[PDB]
Amino acid sequence: MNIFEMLRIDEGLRLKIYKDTEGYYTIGIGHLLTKSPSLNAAKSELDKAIGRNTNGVIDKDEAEKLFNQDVDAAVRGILRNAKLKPVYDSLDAVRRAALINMVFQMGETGVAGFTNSLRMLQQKRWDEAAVNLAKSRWYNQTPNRAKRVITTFRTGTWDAYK
Ligand SMILES: [Cl-]
Ligand SMILES: [Cl-]
Repeated sequence: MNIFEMLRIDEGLRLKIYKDTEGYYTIGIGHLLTKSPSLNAAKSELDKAIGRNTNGVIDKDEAEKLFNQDVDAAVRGILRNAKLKPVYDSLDAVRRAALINMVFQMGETGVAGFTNSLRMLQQKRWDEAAVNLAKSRWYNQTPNRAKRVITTFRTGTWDAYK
């Protein structure tokens, strides 16, 4: 298992614009298009992102290309973030995947806001961090996905995904 396979399990793959769990216009592998309510603003962003007139639909390769950029952007965002970088540096390879996952889903800013949990992760207090991470809107909104990520942080194994 690796970060790509993990996020592909968590986000799925859709070749037509869809709305995410929060109601936003998305396409491919969790690629957020816009927070605007307009399908047109969504189609425009999509065409901008792909470099072609898509009429809201893309092929698998296009989906995967966006996905590669997003994972890359995620990792680089973590490494440029003064609050996140130290956490990441401290972690083993599996747990690093868990943090990248959170950042892909909720952006750097959002994760950077989990002050207490980040400190607990840094100190390698697994059980405590797992309990703290569960007291969040995130967990209440996407309980199944949150549980998988959290289990990954607690255990440091890919069990939740097997
Ligand atoms: Cl883009
Ligand atoms: Cl969920």
